[PDB]
Formats: sequence, structure tokens, C-alpha cells
Amino acid sequence: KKKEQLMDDSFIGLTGGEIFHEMMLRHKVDTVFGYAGGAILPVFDAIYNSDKFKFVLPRHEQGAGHMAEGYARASGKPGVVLVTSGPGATNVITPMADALMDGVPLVVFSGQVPTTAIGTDAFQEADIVGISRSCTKWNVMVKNVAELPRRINEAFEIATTGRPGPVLVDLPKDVTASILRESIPINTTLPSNAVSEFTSEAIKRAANILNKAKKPIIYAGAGILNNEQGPKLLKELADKANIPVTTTLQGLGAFDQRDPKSLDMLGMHGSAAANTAIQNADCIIALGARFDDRVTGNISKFAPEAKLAASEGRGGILHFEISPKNINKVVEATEAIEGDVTANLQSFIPLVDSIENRPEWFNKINEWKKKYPYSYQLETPGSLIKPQTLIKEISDQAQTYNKEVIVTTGVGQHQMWAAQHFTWTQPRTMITSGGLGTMGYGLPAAIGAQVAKPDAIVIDIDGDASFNMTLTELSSAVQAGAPIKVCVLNNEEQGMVTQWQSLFYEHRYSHTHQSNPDFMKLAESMNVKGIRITNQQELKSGVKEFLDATEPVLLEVIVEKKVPVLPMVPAGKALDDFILWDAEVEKQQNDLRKERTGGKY
Amino acid sequence: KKKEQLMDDSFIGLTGGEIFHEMMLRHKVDTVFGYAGGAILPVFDAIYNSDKFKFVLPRHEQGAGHMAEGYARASGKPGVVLVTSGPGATNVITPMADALMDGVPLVVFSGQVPTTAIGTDAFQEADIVGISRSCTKWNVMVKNVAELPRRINEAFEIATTGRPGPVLVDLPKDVTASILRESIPINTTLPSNAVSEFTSEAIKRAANILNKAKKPIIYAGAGILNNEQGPKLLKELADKANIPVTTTLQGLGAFDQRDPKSLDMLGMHGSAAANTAIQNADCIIALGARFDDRVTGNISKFAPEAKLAASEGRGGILHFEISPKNINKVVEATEAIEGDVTANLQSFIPLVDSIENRPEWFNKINEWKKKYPYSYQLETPGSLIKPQTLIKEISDQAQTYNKEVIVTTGVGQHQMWAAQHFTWTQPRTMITSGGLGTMGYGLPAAIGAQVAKPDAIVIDIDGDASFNMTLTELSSAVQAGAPIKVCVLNNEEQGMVTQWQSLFYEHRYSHTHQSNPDFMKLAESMNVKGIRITNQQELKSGVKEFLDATEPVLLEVIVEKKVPVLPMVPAGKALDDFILWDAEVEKQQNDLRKERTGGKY
Amino acid sequence: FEIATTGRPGPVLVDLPKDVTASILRESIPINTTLPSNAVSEFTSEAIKRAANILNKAKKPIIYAGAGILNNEQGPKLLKELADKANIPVTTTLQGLGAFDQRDPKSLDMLGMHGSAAANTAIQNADCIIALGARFDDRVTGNISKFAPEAKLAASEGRGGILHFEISPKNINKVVEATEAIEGDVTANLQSFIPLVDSIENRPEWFNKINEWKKKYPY
Ligand SMILES: Cc1cc2nc3c(=O)[nH]c(=O)nc-3n(C[C@H](O)[C@H](O)[C@H](O)COP(=O)(O)OP(=O)(O)OC[C@H]3O[C@@H](n4cnc5c(N)ncnc54)[C@H](O)[C@@H]3O)c2cc1C
Ligand SMILES: Cc1cc2nc3c(=O)[nH]c(=O)nc-3n(C[C@H](O)[C@H](O)[C@H](O)COP(=O)(O)OP(=O)(O)OC[C@H]3O[C@@H](n4cnc5c(N)ncnc54)[C@H](O)[C@@H]3O)c2cc1C
Ligand SMILES: Cc1cc2nc3c(=O)[nH]c(=O)nc-3n(C[C@H](O)[C@H](O)[C@H](O)COP(=O)(O)OP(=O)(O)OC[C@H]3O[C@@H](n4cnc5c(N)ncnc54)[C@H](O)[C@@H]3O)c2cc1C
Ligand SMILES: COc1cnc(OC)n2nc(NS(=O)(=O)c3c(OCC(F)F)cccc3C(F)(F)F)nc12
Ligand SMILES: COc1cnc(OC)n2nc(NS(=O)(=O)c3c(OCC(F)F)cccc3C(F)(F)F)nc12
Ligand SMILES: C/C(NCc1cnc(C)nc1N)=C(/S)CCOP(=O)([O-])OP(=O)([O-])O
Ligand SMILES: C/C(NCc1cnc(C)nc1N)=C(/S)CCOP(=O)([O-])OP(=O)([O-])O
Ligand SMILES: [K+]
Ligand SMILES: [K+]
Ligand SMILES: [Mg+2]
Ligand SMILES: [Mg+2]
Repeated sequence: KKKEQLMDDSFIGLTGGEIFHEMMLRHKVDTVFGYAGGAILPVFDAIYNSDKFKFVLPRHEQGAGHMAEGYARASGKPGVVLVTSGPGATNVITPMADALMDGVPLVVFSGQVPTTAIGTDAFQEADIVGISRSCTKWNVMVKNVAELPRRINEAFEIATTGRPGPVLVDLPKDVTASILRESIPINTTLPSNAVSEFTSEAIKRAANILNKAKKPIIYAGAGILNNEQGPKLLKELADKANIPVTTTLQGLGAFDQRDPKSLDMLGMHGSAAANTAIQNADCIIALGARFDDRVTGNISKFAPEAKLAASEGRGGILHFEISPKNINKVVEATEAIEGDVTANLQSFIPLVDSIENRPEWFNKINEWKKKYPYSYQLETPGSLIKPQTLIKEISDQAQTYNKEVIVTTGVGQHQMWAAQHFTWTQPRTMITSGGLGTMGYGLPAAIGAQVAKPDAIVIDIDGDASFNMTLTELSSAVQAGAPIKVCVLNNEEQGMVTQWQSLFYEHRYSHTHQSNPDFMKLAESMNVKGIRITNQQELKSGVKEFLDATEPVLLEVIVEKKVPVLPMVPAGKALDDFILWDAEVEKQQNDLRKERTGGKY
Repeated sequence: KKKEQLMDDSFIGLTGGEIFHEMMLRHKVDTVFGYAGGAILPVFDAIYNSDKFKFVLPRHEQGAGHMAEGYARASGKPGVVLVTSGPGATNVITPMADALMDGVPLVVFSGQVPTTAIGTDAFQEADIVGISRSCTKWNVMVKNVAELPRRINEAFEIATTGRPGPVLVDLPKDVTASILRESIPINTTLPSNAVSEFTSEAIKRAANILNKAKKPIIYAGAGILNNEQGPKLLKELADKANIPVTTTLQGLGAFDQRDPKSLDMLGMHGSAAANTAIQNADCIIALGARFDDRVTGNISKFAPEAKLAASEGRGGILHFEISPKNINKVVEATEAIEGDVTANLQSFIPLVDSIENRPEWFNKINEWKKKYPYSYQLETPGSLIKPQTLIKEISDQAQTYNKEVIVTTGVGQHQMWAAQHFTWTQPRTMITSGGLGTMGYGLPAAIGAQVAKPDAIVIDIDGDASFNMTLTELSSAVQAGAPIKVCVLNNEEQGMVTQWQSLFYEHRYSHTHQSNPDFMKLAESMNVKGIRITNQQELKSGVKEFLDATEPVLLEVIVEKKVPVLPMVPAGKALDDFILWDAEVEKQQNDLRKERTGGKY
Repeated sequence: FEIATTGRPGPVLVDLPKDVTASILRESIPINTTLPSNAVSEFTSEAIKRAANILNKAKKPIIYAGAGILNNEQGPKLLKELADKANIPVTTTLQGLGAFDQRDPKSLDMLGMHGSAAANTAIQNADCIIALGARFDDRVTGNISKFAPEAKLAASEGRGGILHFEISPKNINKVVEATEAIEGDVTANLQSFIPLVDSIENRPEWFNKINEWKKKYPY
């Protein structure tokens, strides 16, 4: 009688495909991104005309992958991908690697050739379990239909726990076509569903360290976004102990940048005020951030004041991190607090002393913010639109709609300028490829985010070269009914690469100018509204038309070429050893570039 | 003095990037396909404005990969790819897997993060050596500049010997930026530069078997194309011993299909005459073909007459194969002849008896060819153009120019119809993704083939869904000056998948209808000539304008929807258990489809 | 434990970090994880019927039995029942030794590199080979292209061949092509096989050869 209670017969008679369908329902999947093919056909037949979730069809499986990423980052739910064997599966490798580097919960289901054909170099056979091993948290090949529910449960659990990340489940055609003939453990048919004394002591110790600090700073990242209460507790800590807050690129929106305590973004292209502050802080509170090499600058020269404080027992680095692999990986933590940062903050904050004022510290911070704004060369009569100005215009106008605003980007200068010049205020509103840094990410990510948030304004701030990578997915946006807003910053160059070529290779631009299509005729061919802004006098009204649109829309803006992103901490330099914008220096750079290229650039 | 003669000092003082450049020259590389990025910048600076080879810039690294494949298959030279780390490298995974499955010599050079940053989850770091291990013959990461020339030599050698295939060489940024300070063995600075008694005896034994055969057949594949004399010796053998010849998809063009001895293509969608002949042959001469599962049909039921003949010592299977892994992998060879098929044919043919006539065998063969043409439902008044007719029109008109004609394809029905209805006569004129079967292959492969053969007519016969995958590379064709000819068979469906859904899933079309852009406005946006054929009366003049064009051109043809590719040997059936076209059956299928879909399809 | 003991049995390894085994369980776990464990496909059933019809035609059958028959207590019993019913000589591998009573007149002893020349001669001349839980290892088959000529001829003429009872798909058609492959536990499949096999009283010609070979090929 007990055995009957622990076994389940309800799936008997169903195909593997039909069992897949049922398990999607039980895992509350409301959206699937995918593309059909021979090996995955039994699953596609099972989900035929399903009213249980929305299916989104891209033009390319890489599109499906990045869409699912955008969906996951906007919603906080795992992004589900369904593709066929061989090239269908190998086409998702870049999105999987992308999701691993940025901690994105992705569940990839790939069709596979029949088990009778595996290992024979069969039609459309790829060793995707072998290939994807390094770009997934975990993967598996299902070998019989009886274990399919269990493997699906395991995939979703692994993808969404610890540091979230991609998993892949390989589905042989004869398994998904086969019918379950036996009962299975009832726990495998259902999804899911205290603090260690060691961590509790670490938290108490961390509190005592912070209570001594005279120059504290919070360094917050993507981890704080993986709980709804995250930003709330971050604000509570900063308010109680009176601490300035800087964030990573992936942490943007975790803290209200309108708050006086906001130091904006830190790192290679972050605020020099933020970079100066972290180099001078005696206590660094790292909340869900991994000390990436775009953030720390030269590692041996990173955070000198905090390391000194640690040695003198009056400060140091307090690292709230969920993955042991990323604790003491780059920098030694004075105290490591393992687990979910939000949960641990609940225990941390009541032990932290309330502080009214920090006159000396905040005097320095206010002085640094004043002398280190995001300065750049403004428009002049007759000049092209400056890309920094464009971003500001979009940020100002977008904030006046009574809708949430979500931003995705491509990779390059436009991405950095978007990060710098938007005013970030809400969690999960910056959706950008940071770790892997995949060009082409912007458009499909926007589609995925728009599907997750149908009532949001979703803006893809894209580069012309990045947009070229995946522009076929415009048709996908129309077919999905996703009214995304794409803004292409057209500088007719791979700007981020030409910046480095100008700086380190004496203006030798080696293969960094790709030809662009006519973006207005392209938009027309894709059945998308097109807007082109070519001069300063069209900027305001053009951006308004862009944002007022109630349909998918592509905005092209002609912007100044050969303009560097500043500030910049060059590779190998300390975080406070930065290059700042200077008008006279820019003019000299222009003359030098003109001379060296014979007036071509 | 001897040591001075064996060491070389000539590269001392050069950066790794400059050494790469020199080694490309020494390997007679005339074309490089690639895309820049941070990790590979030292190499791009070294090849800046090089007049030693043509550089081709795609819009996407997958484009570079498939272009290099098309280049390699058209030219017989290795296709060289140059990309950056991370997403640049992961984007080449599908082309590498593609090249492995189809035996294409591909040399991929990928930038990598500095050695000081490897294994730290660095900016744009992917474990590409781990990821690409299953989709390359061999890969390596260069760890110091002194070993760079040797690794480049090894890569080219491995890629082009045995069964050709892809290799990857990983290039850390600090290695390519570093300068060679020491002498290296002089053999590493230069590229390169008898039959075993066992094989010789096998050849003699194989000859004696063929000299007994009463119903011989040649089964020829891609391997015969890997030597310039290949097709010549194939013809010499067939003529001398009077043997009918069938080829694989990848073998198309190895034998002049106008020859009476031609049995056309065999396999799942091959001629029923070819399939019948191989099932009844007492001796099968396999020349550079791997008995793939799209060719053999049900393996246990494959070649019954040849297996009987082997057991009775009067025939069997004679396998000329260069890779031991593919000998006795699928079917047992009666005699295995290891090595280059063309070289071994030179030893084989003089031992083979000359034969004047085979009255009985060729009477059967001629009868089979007569009753098994590639039949289909012809146009009727007012109907759309039939896709089979379109292919015939292009084949007939293309053959009247005084230029070589090279065909690339996408993947699906159009691919099979192209294979069936073109008349193949010349080697290396069918460039198609067969093993992996990658949609999106057609356009970039055409660009690569066109660059390899600037005086050739290059036609991409593409599907609408396949073309959507990589249509951004149209801009790439213009920028490269490659006057490719793209013909999109627009049936507004994933036809190959709907064929299987009609056949096995009762006309349940699950997510197999993607929306298409306006292909004429698309062509215009890409600065490409556009032609649209919508009815029967525009077919001839439209195809002529297509072929007469001296610029990149996109032709869209509206063709009949929901038409199956026939003949068809269903998966699991014997090669001679095929479905044939029948007019009445097609009509009944149409009525059934109409009823089941409520008149929607 | 499940993986080690199912399919073809084999080794598994479980790695146990010191701090895991020293740590204390503080949370409830699914009750199924706290307990160990605890029909024939139509495809296999048809293969079995087909295999029976092939054996019922055979004039020179031989059983080639290996370690697989030992992985069920009823294994040797069913092997003997089959051999007795259809009157078939039995040879075994090194790992199959003890599966068949070698005192039985139908015993051909061990085959292979150092096996009986009587067993080796018999398998090279048999028109039907019944492989029971054996993997055609290279110490057993001799030269693969020259292995079992009479059984391959019989298969081509539709009057015999190789009938392979094997639990692991990886070892089916790995070395030699099976005329019929019967997937699953050999003992369980024999229960379905034997009632379809015709009872045979004598094989005068075949057993005359076998007895002659045993006489001239002692150890
Ligand atoms: C062109 C370019 C320029 C760039 N320049 C910059 C720059 O100037 N500044 C900058 O900041 N970035 C920059 N980057 C991005 C950079 O590379 C990284 O992607 C980014 O800094 C990572 O931020 P993160 O640590 O907050 O997020 P992640 O990489 O996702 O790390 C989050 C950390 O928090 C942990 N974590 C996750 N969930 C939890 C939880 N629930 N509880 C506790 N811990 C958790 C994770 O395990 C991980 O260790 C740039 C990228 C590009 C493409
Ligand atoms: C939708 C679709 C349908 C298809 N249907 C068919 C079909 O009906 N018919 C068909 O034929 N194909 C079909 N295919 C293609 C099929 O999958 C294989 O790609 C193709 O049959 C392989 O042909 P091949 O053996 O000649 O080439 P390869 O796969 O390249 O094999 C060549 C063999 O020759 C060997 N070799 C290479 N060089 C030499 C040398 N110098 N000397 C000796 N040996 C050498 C190689 O090692 C290899 O074993 C289809 C593909 C698709 C996408
Ligand atoms: C010096 C030396 C000399 C040797 N010479 C010989 C020789 O002359 N003759 C000889 O026979 N061996 C010889 N061997 C041993 C030989 O190498 C192999 O180990 C042996 O032949 C394997 O026998 P086997 O196939 O029965 O067992 P296994 O290797 O264990 O194969 C058993 C097969 O049955 C399958 N199976 C397992 N369980 C089941 C089940 N429940 N139902 C169905 N199928 C199942 C397995 O998957 C496997 O395919 C020699 C070894 C040495 C060291
Ligand atoms: C050209 O072959 C196919 C074309 N289009 C297809 O669906 C749209 N399929 N679907 C299959 N399935 S298959 O034939 O059993 C098969 C396959 O068949 C093995 C044998 F049963 F023929 C081997 C490897 C892969 C596949 C795959 F992935 F395609 F399913 N083959 C094709
Ligand atoms: C945002 O960082 C870059 C943007 N654009 C670039 O070139 C177009 N590069 N180039 C680099 N080189 S890097 O800084 O030494 C570096 C890197 O730096 C390590 C340390 F020296 F900072 C770590 C991992 C990869 C790279 C890579 F691949 F980008 F070279 N970084 C960027
Ligand atoms: C080539 C390159 N980076 C290397 C590279 C190569 N390939 C891929 C898939 N991704 C990346 N990041 C950049 S950042 C160029 C970006 O050009 P852009 O899209 O027009 O943006 P912008 O000009 O504003 O810098
Ligand atoms: C989806 C699919 N195959 C599965 C698939 C999925 N994804 C990739 C990258 N490649 C393949 N082969 C086909 S063949 C559809 C082909 O549609 P088509 O390009 O319009 O050609 P056609 O309609 O003539 O069959
Ligand atoms: K800001
Ligand atoms: K033809
Ligand atoms: Mg740009
Ligand atoms: Mg189509």
C-alpha cells in the first residue's frame, strides 16, 4: 500500500513528447523559444497548438537562445529553449556560453538522433553533451522515457539554484517518440517543492568590522537582483550605516542612481569618482559581485586602503557570495559570507550600527563626484549628433511615460555610453551581455524581454556592427507581436575596436569598417516602422516619434565617428589610474588621426 | 656549424602576429575570412593592409566559417578563418562541426585572452579548446611565440591529410603581442615539403573479385574529388570494365551524368533506378564514400545480392577508403583498400579485365532508368510554378554560358530538388551541407566559392527558411565584390519538415511556418539587384535576367506549397522499398490535407 | 547501486568529500531517495519469433554461450532446456565456463584462441549460431572477416545466421552483424524463445561430424 503511494501511473500511455509537455506545465513555463527539425519532431507534435504556453519562433537558433536569455533576465524565470539535433543544437552554443558567464538561468532542450544511431556519425548528429560541457552548469542525455521527468526536474533545479546558469538536456528521437509503459517514482513527476553556525559567526564578525569602518563603500552586482527583496535590503543597509553605493554593469538598477549616496558604475569605463572611492575605502562590502577583470583594474594594485585596514584589523573586504568557486578566486575576502546575499543581509543589518553622519568621508565623495562627471565634447554648429547626447535624450524622454522601461544593448561603445548616461532606478532594467560580451545580443534579448514584460517599453540600444550580426530577427519580433524599440547608433564603424586601434596601434584601422545596409529600407522589408535621425535639429522630435510608436520600430541615428569612451582605465593599470576627457586632447587626437590616415578618418 | 644550419634566426624580432602573417604566405594562403576583436588585435595589426592575401569580412563569424567552407570545397585549398576570443570563437562552432561531418579542410585561428588571465572566467574567455574538441580533427593552444610556426604547420598538415577536416589553433593575446627572442628549428619555419604490401595484396584480391562480377556497380562519393585525377580514373575504370555509376549527394559532379552509364544519385531521395541497382548488384565498388545512413537505407537489408556473392566467393563490397575509422564501420567490406582512392585506382585498373558488353545487366539497368524517372506533378493552367520545373529551367539556361557553374544550397526540399534536377558534369560544382545539414549554409558558402572562383557563375539555390538564417551576409557579398546569384524558392514554409508532418503527423504543422520579409525590398536595402518571379509566364525571362546579371542578384520565385520530394525511402526501410510519385495519390493527399486543416493548407 | 547492477553490470565510483561526510543533515529529503529499488517490447517480441523460425530451419546449429547467461539464476537451466529441446551442441567462452555441464555429450568445451579445435571447427561450419550473453571478443572470433563462414552464407540464403541475445545495445552489431538481435536479459528472452522452437529428436549427420571432431581434437 505504501509502494502504491510512492509510485505514479498517471504518465503511462503518454509519449516522451507528451510527458515533456506536461512537465513544462508543472514547472510553470509560460514561454518557449525554439525551432523545429527531424530529431525533435515528436516533441513538436506533442506541443502542437498548445494553449498552455506561448511559443516564439526566431529565424535562427542563436536568436532563440538570446531571446530566452532576455526573457530570463527580465522575468527572473528560467528561459526555455527547444531545438533539433546537430546544427540546431550547435547554434545555441554561443547563447549557452553567454548565459554561463552572466549567470542566466537557461534550460536548453535539444533533439538528438535515435539512440540506435548515436556514435555512428549519423545524419545531423553532433556530440552536444561533449561540446556544451564547458558552457553549461550541467548537461545530460536522456536514455529512456522513464527517466525523462526526473531529468527535467534536475535541469530546472540546477539552472535556478546557486549561481543561476544554463543547462542542456539531450533528447533522442526514439526516446521522445517512445511510450511510457511503467510506473515511476511519484517525486520525479513533481518539481520542488537554516543558516550554518559557521556562516552566522562570519556574519557577526563582518558586522563588527563594518562597525569600525570610517570609509565604507558598497560594491553591488547582479547577485542582489536574484531576490525581489534584494534592492530593498541594499537600500536599508546603505541608509542605516550611511554608505555610498557603486554597482557593476550587471548591477545597474539595483540602486536608485538619483540618491545622493549613488557613486554610479565602477570599472574600466565607470565613473572616476566610483573608482577613486573604492581605491580609498577602508571597508568594501561586496554584494553579489565577482571581482571581474573589467572592474578591479590591476589586481595587485586594487583596493589598497581596504587591504591595509584588514592588516590593521579595522576594515577589509566583506564578500557576500552564493558560489564557493567565486569566493577568494580573485581577491582575498576578510570575511566570506556564503549563501544568498539577500537572506544573509537580513541577518547582517540588525547587527550593524546605525550611523547619522560621515562628514569627512562624504566630503571627499561629494568632491570626487563634482570633479569627475561623465564629460565629453558637446555638439558644435553643423556637427553630427554626439552619441552621449543621444543616450541622454532617450533616457530623459523615456522616463516620462507611465510604463516600466527596459534597456537591452549590443556590445561596444554604444553599450558603455548607455550604461553611463541612462539614469538607472529599477531592478532588471539593464539587460546586456557582460561576461562573454556577445555582439548581436541586443535585438533578440529585447524580443525576449518584451515577451516577458508585454506592458513595458523595451529599448535595444545597439551598434551598427552588432545589429548586423542578428538583424534577421526583426521578422521574429513582428511575428511574435513584440513592439520592441531598436535604436541603432550608426557610426559606420566597429567603434570599440577603432578606439583601441587609435590608442595602441597608431590609427591603423585593420578591417574594422563593415558596410551597412540601408536601415530604413531594411525596416520596411521586415514590416517594421523606420525612423532616421541625421542632424541635431531632428534629435528631439525623432526620439519622441520613436518612443510614441505602438508597433515594432527601428530608429537609425547618424552619430559622430571616432569618439572614445571616457573615462578609461587601460588594461594593466590601477583602478584610479584613469584617462579623463579633455577638449584640447581630443582636438589634438583628431588632427593626428587626420594626418596619419591622409584625411580618410 | 651543423647546429647553425638546423636553427633559424630569421623570425627573431618579429611579433607573434607578424610571424602568423609570414607563415600564411609560406602556406600559400591567398584568402582569409575573419572578424576582429580585443584578443586577436595583435594579429589584425600585423596583417594591416597586407597585399599578400585577400581579407573577407562577413557580418557574423558563422558567416566567415561557412564562407571558408565554400572556399575550400570550390578550390581544394584549406579555408582559413581568423576570429577573436569568446563569442567570436563560439560563433564558429557550427561551421567547424559542419566541416568535420563533410570532410572540409578548415583552419580556424581564434584569439584567446592573455595567458595571465586564462582560467579566471576572464573578459570574453571561452574554453574553445574544450568546446571544439568534438568538432575538430585536432586543436591546440599556443603557449609561447617560439612554438607558433610549428603549430601552424601542424594545423595545415592535419587539416589537409587523411580525410580532410577542421582544426583550431588558439592564440593568446600576450603570445601574439610578444616578440620572438630566440632561434627556432628551421624545419618549423617551413611547410611540407610507397604502397604497403598488405594493401597491394588487397588490391590484387579486389581485382580478381571484380573480374568475376556479372552485375557490378560503382558507388562513388566525395573522396574521389580530393584528387584532380579522381574523376578521370573513375571514368577509366567504368569504361574499361563497363560498369554503371551512382554517386552520393557529395559525389555529384564526379561522373558525367550525360553518360549512359550514369545511374544518378542514390539514397533516401535518390533515383529508384540507382537504389534498385545497388540492391541487386553482385559487386559494389565503393570509391571515397562512407555508407552514411541517408544512403544505405535499412542497414540489415542493404545490398543483399553483394553479401550473397561475397559468401559464395563471386563478389562483394570493395571499399577504397583513406580513413581506417570508416572502414568496416557500417558495413563489412569484402576487401578494404586503405589510402587515397585515386592513387589506389592507378594500381587497381591495370589488374581489371577489359569488358565489351554486359547485355543482361545493362538491359535491367536501362529498364530501371526508363521506369524510374524523377516524375512529379507538372504545372496546370493558373497553378503556381512547380519547384522541380524551376530547377530544370535554371539548369538548362546556366549550361549555355561559357563559364564554369558552381551550385551551393541551403537545407531542405529545395536542396534535394537541386540535387535531382540539375545535370551534374564537373567536379566540385555541388557545394552543399550534407552530414550536419546546416540551414543558412547556402549564401555564405556561395560567397566563399565565388571568391575562390572569380570567373565562375555561382548559384545559391536556397529555401526561404534557410535564407532567413543568414541573410545579413548579403552586405558581405557586395563588400567583397562577389557577384553571387541567390535564388530563393519561396514556398513560405519549412517544406522538408512539413513533408514529414504531412506524412507522419496527420498534417499537424507545428511551428513550421515562419514569416518572410519582402525579399525585393531586402535586396534593395542590401544594395543587391532584385528579381521576383510570381507566375509561369515569367519563369523563362526571369531566370535569364537572373543569369545575365553581372552583379550580386537575389531572385525570389513563388513556388507550389506542400509538395513532397519523391522518390523517398522512409527511415527504417530497405533501399528498394521506396515511395514513388503518383498523380492520383497526390490529388488525394491534397484533398485530405485541405479537409484536415479546414482549408488552411 | 542501480547502475552497477543493471544492464551489463559494471563498476561505478562515488566520490565523498571529507566535509560532506562529516557534515550533519539538517533538512528533510524525498522519501524515495532513502529507499533502494524496489514488459517485452513488440519490437523484441517480433525479433524473437523471427529468430525461432530461423532456428527451426537450421541443420547445423550451435550455441555460443558466455558470461551473460550467468547473470540470472535460471540462466544455465534455460540454456540446458534449449539445447535439449532442439538438440544443439554447446560451446562457451572462458567467462562462460560452468554455464553448461561439460560432462554432457553435447558439450563442445571452450572456443577461441586456446579453446578446443573441435569447438572452433564446429562454429566455423555451423549454419546457425545462437549467441547467449557473449560479446564476440577478439580472443574468441579469430580473424573477423573469416569468422563463421557457413552462418553468413546461411543468412544470405535465408536458412540460418547469427541470433544474438544481448542486454547492451552497444555490443549488438559491434563486431559481427546479427541476423536477428534480441535485446534484453538473455534468460528472460529465452523463456519466450524456447516455446517457439521446434523439438528435435536427432541430428545424425551434424552430430556425426561433431563426435568425429571431438575424437580427433582432444587437449
Ligand atoms: C565592452 C565591455 C566593457 C565592460 N566594462 C565594464 C565596466 O567598466 N564596469 C563593469 O562593472 N562591468 C564592465 N563590463 C562587464 C564585465 O565584464 C562583467 O560582466 C560585469 O562587471 C559583471 O558584473 P557582476 O559581478 O555584478 O555580475 P556577475 O558576473 O553575474 O557576478 C555575480 C556574482 O554574484 C554571485 N551571485 C549570484 N547570485 C547570488 C545570490 N543570490 N547571492 C549571492 N551571490 C550571488 C554570482 O555567483 C557571481 O559571483 C564590460 C563588458 C563589456 C562587453
Ligand atoms: C535533407 C538531406 C537529405 C539527404 N539525402 C541524401 C540522399 O538521398 N543521398 C545521398 O547520397 N546523400 C543524402 N544526404 C547527404 C548525406 O547525409 C551525406 O552527407 C552524404 O551521403 C555523404 O556522401 P559521401 O559519403 O560521398 O561524402 P563524405 O561524407 O564526405 O564521405 C567521404 C568518404 O570518403 C573518404 N575519403 C575522403 N577522402 C578520400 C580519399 N582521398 N581517398 C579515399 N577516401 C577518401 C572519407 O574519409 C569518407 O569516408 C542528405 C542530406 C540532407 C541535408
Ligand atoms: C591469456 C588469455 C587468453 C584468453 N583466451 C581466450 C579463449 O581462448 N577463449 C575465450 O573464450 N576467452 C579467452 N580469453 C578471455 C577473453 O578475452 C574474454 O574475456 C572472454 O572471451 C569474454 O567472454 P564473454 O563474452 O562470455 O564475457 P563478457 O566479456 O563479460 O561479455 C558478456 C556479454 O554478455 C552481455 N550480457 C551481460 N549480461 C547479460 C544478460 N543478463 N543478458 C544478456 N546479455 C548479457 C554483456 O553485455 C556482454 O556483451 C582469454 C583471456 C586471457 C587473459
Ligand atoms: C533527410 O532526412 C530527414 C529529413 N527531414 C526530416 O524531418 C523534417 N527527417 N527526420 C528524420 N528522422 S530519422 O530518419 O529517423 C534520423 C536518422 O534515421 C536513422 C534511421 F532510422 F534511418 C538518423 C539520424 C537522425 C535522424 C533525425 F535526426 F533526422 F531524426 N530524418 C529526416
Ligand atoms: C572592454 O575591454 C575591451 C574592449 N575593447 C577591446 O579591444 C577592441 N579590448 N581589448 C582588451 N584586451 S585585454 O584587456 O588585455 C583582455 C583582458 O585584460 C586582462 C588585464 F590585462 F586587464 C582579459 C581578458 C580578455 C582581454 C581581451 F580579450 F579583450 F583582449 N580588452 C578590451
Ligand atoms: C568587433 C567588436 N568586438 C569583438 C566581438 C566580435 N564578435 C562578437 C560576436 N562579439 C564581439 N564582442 C566590437 S565591440 C565592435 C562593436 O561595433 P558596434 O556594434 O558598431 O558598436 P560601437 O561602434 O558603438 O562600438
Ligand atoms: C527546419 C529544417 N531542418 C532542421 C534544421 C534546423 N536548424 C538548422 C540550423 N538546420 C536544420 N537542418 C528544415 S530542413 C526547413 C527548411 O526549410 P526551407 O529552408 O524553406 O527549405 P524547403 O522549404 O525547400 O524545405
Ligand atoms: K548613470
Ligand atoms: K540529375
Ligand atoms: Mg558602430
Ligand atoms: Mg521553404
